[PDB]
Amino acid sequence: AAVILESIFLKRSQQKKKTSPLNFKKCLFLLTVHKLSYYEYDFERGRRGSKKGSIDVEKITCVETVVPEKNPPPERQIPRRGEMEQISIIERFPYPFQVVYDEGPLYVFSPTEELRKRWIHQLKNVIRYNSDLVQKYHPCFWIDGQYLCCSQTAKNAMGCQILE
Ligand SMILES: [Mg+2]
Ligand SMILES: [Zn+2]
Repeated sequence: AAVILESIFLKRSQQKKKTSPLNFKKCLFLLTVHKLSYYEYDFERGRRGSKKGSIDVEKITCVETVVPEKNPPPERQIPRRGEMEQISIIERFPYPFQVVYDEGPLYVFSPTEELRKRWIHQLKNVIRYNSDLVQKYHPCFWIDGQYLCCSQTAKNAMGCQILE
């Protein structure tokens, strides 16, 4: 329908094995009242490329922040306390959040706190009247076959922490 949000974020890809490396991908994210989708970004023409994936807003169960990595690469280092910068806002994505649905959590990294806050508020908005909304979540990432919060090995494992 109408695009509520358009952003370039770092997305962690669907992990292939517990001993296969983590691929991060810079993607164009669109949010409508109906769909949340990622596209390839045509940087040269300044537009969205092929549609990489779409999640029906109704199948979303949860949206929150994630506890950030302990030793992130410079690409995801959270800067010290205290305007925009054209380069750093498409090169540094330090601020993670998770979109939980039927097939586990999708991890997205925002270049700013403000852009992450904006995305979480708007998604919480469009999912409010969902049937399957959950009251528990994993505050930490699912890394190398387990949640780092509760060592649970199922991806769609019940959240180890209750939402406040
Ligand atoms: Mg445009
Ligand atoms: Zn957990």
